[PDB]
Amino acid sequence: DIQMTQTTSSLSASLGDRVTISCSASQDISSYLNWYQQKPEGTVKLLIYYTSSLHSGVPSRFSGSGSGTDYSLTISNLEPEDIATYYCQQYSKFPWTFGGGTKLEIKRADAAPTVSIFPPSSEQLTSGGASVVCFLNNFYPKDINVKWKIDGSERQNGVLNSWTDQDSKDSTYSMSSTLTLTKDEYERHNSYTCEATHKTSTSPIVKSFNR
Amino acid sequence: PISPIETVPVKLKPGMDGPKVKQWPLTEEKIKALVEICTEMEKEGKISKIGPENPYNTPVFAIKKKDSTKWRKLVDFRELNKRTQDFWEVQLGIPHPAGLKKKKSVTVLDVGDAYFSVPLDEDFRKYTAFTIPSINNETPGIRYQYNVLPQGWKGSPAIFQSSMTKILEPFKKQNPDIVIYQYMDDLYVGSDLEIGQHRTKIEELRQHLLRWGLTTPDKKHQKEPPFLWMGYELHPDKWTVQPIVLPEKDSWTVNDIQKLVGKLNWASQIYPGIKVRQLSKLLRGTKALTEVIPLTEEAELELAENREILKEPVHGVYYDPSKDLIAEIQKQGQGQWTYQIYQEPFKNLKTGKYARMRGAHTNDVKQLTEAVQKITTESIVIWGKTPKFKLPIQKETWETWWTEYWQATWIPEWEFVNTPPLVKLWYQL
Amino acid sequence: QITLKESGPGIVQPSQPFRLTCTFSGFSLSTSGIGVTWIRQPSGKGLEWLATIWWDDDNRYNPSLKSRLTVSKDTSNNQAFLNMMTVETADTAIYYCAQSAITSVTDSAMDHWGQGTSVTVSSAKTTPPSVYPLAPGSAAQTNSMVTLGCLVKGYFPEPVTVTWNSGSLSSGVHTFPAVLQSDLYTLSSSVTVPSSTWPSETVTCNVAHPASSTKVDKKIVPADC
Amino acid sequence: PISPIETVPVKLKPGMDGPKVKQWPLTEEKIKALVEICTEMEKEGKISKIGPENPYNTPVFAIKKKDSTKWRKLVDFRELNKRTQDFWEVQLGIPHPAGLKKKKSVTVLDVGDAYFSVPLDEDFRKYTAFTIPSINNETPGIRYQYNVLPQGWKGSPAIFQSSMTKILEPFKKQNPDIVIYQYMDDLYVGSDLEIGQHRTKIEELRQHLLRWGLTTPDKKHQKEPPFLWMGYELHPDKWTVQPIVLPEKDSWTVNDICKLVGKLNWASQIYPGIKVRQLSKLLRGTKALTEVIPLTEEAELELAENREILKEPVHGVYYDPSKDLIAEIQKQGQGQWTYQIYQEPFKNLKTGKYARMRGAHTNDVKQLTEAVQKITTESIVIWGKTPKFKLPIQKETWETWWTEYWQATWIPEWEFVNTPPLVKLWYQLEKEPIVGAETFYVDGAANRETKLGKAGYVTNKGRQKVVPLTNTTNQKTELQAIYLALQDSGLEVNIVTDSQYALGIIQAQPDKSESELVNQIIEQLIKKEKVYLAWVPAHKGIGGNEQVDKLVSAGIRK
DNA sequence: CGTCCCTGTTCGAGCGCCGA
DNA sequence: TGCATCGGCGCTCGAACAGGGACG
Ligand SMILES: OC[C@H]1O[C@H](O)[C@H](O)[C@@H](O)[C@@H]1O
Ligand SMILES: [Mg+2]
Repeated sequence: DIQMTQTTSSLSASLGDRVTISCSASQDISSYLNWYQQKPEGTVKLLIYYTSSLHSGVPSRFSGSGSGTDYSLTISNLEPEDIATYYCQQYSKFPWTFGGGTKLEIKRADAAPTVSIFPPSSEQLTSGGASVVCFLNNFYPKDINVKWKIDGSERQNGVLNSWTDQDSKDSTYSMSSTLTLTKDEYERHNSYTCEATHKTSTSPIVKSFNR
Repeated sequence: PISPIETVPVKLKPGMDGPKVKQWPLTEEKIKALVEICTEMEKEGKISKIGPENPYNTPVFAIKKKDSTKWRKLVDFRELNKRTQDFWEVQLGIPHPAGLKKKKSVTVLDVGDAYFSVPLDEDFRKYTAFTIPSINNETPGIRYQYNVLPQGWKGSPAIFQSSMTKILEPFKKQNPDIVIYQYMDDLYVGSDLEIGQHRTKIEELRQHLLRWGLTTPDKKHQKEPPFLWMGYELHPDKWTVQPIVLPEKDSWTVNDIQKLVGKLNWASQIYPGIKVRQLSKLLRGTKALTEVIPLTEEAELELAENREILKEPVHGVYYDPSKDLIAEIQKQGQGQWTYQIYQEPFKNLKTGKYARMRGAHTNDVKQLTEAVQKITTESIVIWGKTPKFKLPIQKETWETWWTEYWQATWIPEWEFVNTPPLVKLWYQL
Repeated sequence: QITLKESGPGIVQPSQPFRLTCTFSGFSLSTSGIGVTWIRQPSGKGLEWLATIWWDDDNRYNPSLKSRLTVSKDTSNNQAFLNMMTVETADTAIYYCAQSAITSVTDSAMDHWGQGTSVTVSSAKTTPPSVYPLAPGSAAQTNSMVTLGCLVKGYFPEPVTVTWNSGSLSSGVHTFPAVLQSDLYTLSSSVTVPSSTWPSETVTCNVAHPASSTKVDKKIVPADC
Repeated sequence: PISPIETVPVKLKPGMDGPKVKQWPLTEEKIKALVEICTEMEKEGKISKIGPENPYNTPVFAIKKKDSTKWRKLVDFRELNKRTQDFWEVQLGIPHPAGLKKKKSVTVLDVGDAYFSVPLDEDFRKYTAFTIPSINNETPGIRYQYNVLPQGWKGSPAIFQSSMTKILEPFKKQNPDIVIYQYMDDLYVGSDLEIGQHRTKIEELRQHLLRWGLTTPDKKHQKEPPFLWMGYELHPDKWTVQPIVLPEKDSWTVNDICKLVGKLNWASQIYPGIKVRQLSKLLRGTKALTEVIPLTEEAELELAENREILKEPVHGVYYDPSKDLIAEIQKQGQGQWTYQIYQEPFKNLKTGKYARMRGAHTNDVKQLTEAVQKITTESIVIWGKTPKFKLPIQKETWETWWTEYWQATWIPEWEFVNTPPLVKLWYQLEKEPIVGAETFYVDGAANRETKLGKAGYVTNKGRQKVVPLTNTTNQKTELQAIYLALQDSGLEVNIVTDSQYALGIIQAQPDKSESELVNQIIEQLIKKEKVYLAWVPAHKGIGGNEQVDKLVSAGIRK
């Protein structure tokens, strides 16, 4: 029940860089904290045991630093593997507890989302339903925001979203968003607008259609 | 009644009587535990109530073992042991394993219980009497004495030895590589197995003993840190000597040369050819202390040489098993403590430095008692004998707290000394 | 040479129990200090300690869950188990087991991990996906890049395999992670091919659902009106 | 009746036989007197007529109480006592009101005819044979022997005590929530029962004792606070030491002093701070008992201060287990130390004082330690728990002391209490040879066959000095040399000896001593600003040592 | 090397106080 | 014409003891 906190959760950097992640305790855990690495795949490995001891086979560029309430993991100089999610576990007292994890990412020039909106397939409509898909592709950074609007009127009922993980090769993101209405509620309007607000254009990128 | 076995007769060293040592105060906590352990030892008939007619006494106290959390009665039988030294040492002395010092791991099992199953020579019983004190002296003392071999009496392991050898025949023949040594209420078990396999063979011994009557304490293994239980095993290899070392100053003022002379002088009694003439010459006239005397090339020749004599253990030091063992401790400060064990003066058999348990709490008393236990353990392992301690403390100060930190089944002999830091014959920088 | 492998039912009726098995080699649950730990990681969330079974059955349970948890072992077979009574949807997560070991007076870490087991709590019944194409409408294609899509809606359980043109297309593809909708899964994939390619050259989306032993194709014909 | 407890076996010391001591003659009046007394005793089972074959005798005479005019039988057991085996005394300390707990209901009882109710070992009886002479030269006297515990015999206390313990034993197993303070033949009983339920238990007890020969006369305090027990008066919430009046006599013989100091000490237990270090020094010096001694005013001051306190009425309270123990030490006139043990601020439990001085040369840090050690043990004894201390020494002073002393030391949990005369180390030897001060190479010597010798320094600046001494010894002199160097020196100096004896005394940071020479050396030390001593193995030739050596061995060496 | 000599430590004696 | 005995405490004094040295 010693709550563990890693404040910085999402962090972008670059190969070569030296990074440091924070792990603070709710109470002096006397250096009984360990560091775990979890690749994007999900396999989980042990980096450091006991505040700063290097688990065997772990690259000599990892360092544990810390004491009392505050502890820091320090990746010497980034390699492409290192870009992963990091965890700190405390073992001073059971129940054992982990930080919230800090996802280490890859810095890339900014990029606007390539918006595209799609009418409700013919087949979907034949069955009695209507989903309006809108892709927000390869944009940077992650922080993006969507907004549906029907005949100008903004709608939030039926909107399901899905964000991807930083793409491995081009370091960007993507986002699907689907407004699900009934076949008639769809056929009871004309305007469907997808609005993407991204830290690139002070103006929302919009795309729409009329049944 | 416990064993149809005939009791072996024991007689105090001629001309000496039994112990008439008074019972010291006890904290409620210990009394309560002492009362409980005694009431039940009484039921099972191991001890017996007795009154003033028995003119002997030995003191009692109990220690709550960090080992197993369970209290342990402790009767300070040092007087009695001294008064019956022909019996357990000369006559029925238990041989020592040279090889025990050589194992990589050695565990200690408290096998006192084995004793409660052997009758104690009927006549000899009056000598094991003890008294239980009462908070605020609400009632007189409650006295008792033993019928079975008492724990902590050097006679027991001596007597119970035939039974012990028997009990171990099995386990020892199916492990011709493990070493077992009995020293009073303990069993020193040492192996060269990987620790995990060692830790296992121990449980296996614990089993064999059980399948034979002998119960041995359940040691705790907490899951929260510090995993203190990791120390249970002793490792007679990280056991190294601490030779004396001559400093290395950039420039040597008068002061330094002086000090380097006293020490190099002291050491001359231990080591053979420590010569100091050449080096004292540098301090030939009434000079001021702070004067940076430049080291002679004639002198330097030997400073950096004597030190070569100071890198090898006192040569010609034999361990006579027929003699006693004395140990001195010097409070080097910074939780530091050094110690020498010898039989004759200046012919040390071992020198070392007990570092400092992180649980020292800036309590010298606590650390000294811990150092005394450590050195005692080393002594038993290495020569199978307890040293007499020349303790760097004030008798009346040590007597007020040592039990609070004691965690052993035995108690070594000790005296008090007040010798200032003459020369750091034994220290560094 | 130390390995661990979680096994379980992957999908569990709510209120019902499940039993996970960790099979390991390379060490023994008999060697003092060793123990096996069960960790959990809800979909998208972080690591959660569940319980640790020690070489001396001096087990430890996470307070929040000690009530429905039971750890156990079969030392002779190098297996450790985790029982979980009355599971709820919130129990849907990946469960790892890890060799945990106390080595010194200070060192105690989870040295090696398993890949996990996905336990999903859902009363849902296996349903094959309904596939709908996605072709732009009013904004007819221009001499640039066009982006076609595919919608795999209301299936169960996971996963579904989405590829474009039977594996031919793989550069401008994005298959987004699924989501829950009425206890069913819904996801989409997007492909971005140069306009000179579509519709002049058919672009079909292939959706495979192992669970229902189904495979379906959807040709992305341009929206007529 | 006589108790039915099994008797405790008594032997004579190894190799010794019983007392065969002659009976002096007695007045016809004294004789018939004893004859009454003994017939009553014989009739009561206490004694029995013995046979001719019994060769022993211990004197018996009678004397009367001037107030009653009634005679009493006094038997002189000195020789039996000398021949009676040793016992292991079981009365281990006297109980104290301070350790008592407050109890709902309380009763105190006293047993009647204590000793005379416990059977004496059947086999040891013949030794207690005594004779009450015939009115004349006529017939052999009347021979008797004891069948119970004789008054004034070596074993009666230990044996009655054990006996009483066995008797209470069962009653206590069946009533584990009724405290019974068993002191010889006095029983303090208390419980948290309702006056009724309680009395129904106190009855039950007296009955049990009766069943055992122990009579509980109507000399029992029932619902009667003040409870007169062990010399105190016990009230429901406070207890008092029965009034203590000291002989305020005209002149003063040594013996009078003892009767005063002892009485005062008895008072030190409740009367806050009592100094006695003062008038106590009077006894000092080989004085014969009746010899009068001039009551020094230094001593007069004490008595004055003291009496003043004894005038003021005080009290103490009972112990409440939950609220831990607090012991606060006060520094008094040099040597002395007072303390109060309490749990709730101005409500003392007990007050005492520590005044012994271990060692010739010592110092207030030590004495404070020695004080804290005593208080600890005394607490363990009354409450079985160690107390929390409030000491007049700053954590800082302590930090330095214990950290630098070569002897190991400690103090249980405490805190500084600002309230002088605070304790502090007065001076401090330097750690390094100070530059900007000479280096007096001291030394000294003497001749065992003459009692005299020289002793002085030889600084680096070609300087000398060599005061001659008579009635000294190497130790005295080498300690003397170091004295000079401390006067003939600035507020910064380096001294250098060949003697551990001297060096040792100094390092201890002494701040008081038995010998002036050292009090004067301490004086010189608290007066400098940078003293620093180094040691050198005398007789080796080291630097300015040969110098002072020959200079002092002048007419003793070569 | 075997004595002696000089301290400083400890502990019991001999008084007193207090208890039963 | 004992006022004992046993226990705890205080105070002092004076054996007995245990190093460091010093003479022979
Ligand atoms: O065996 C050496 C080390 O092995 C592993 O790295 C463990 O995590 C560590 O606790 C142990 O001390
Ligand atoms: Mg000299």
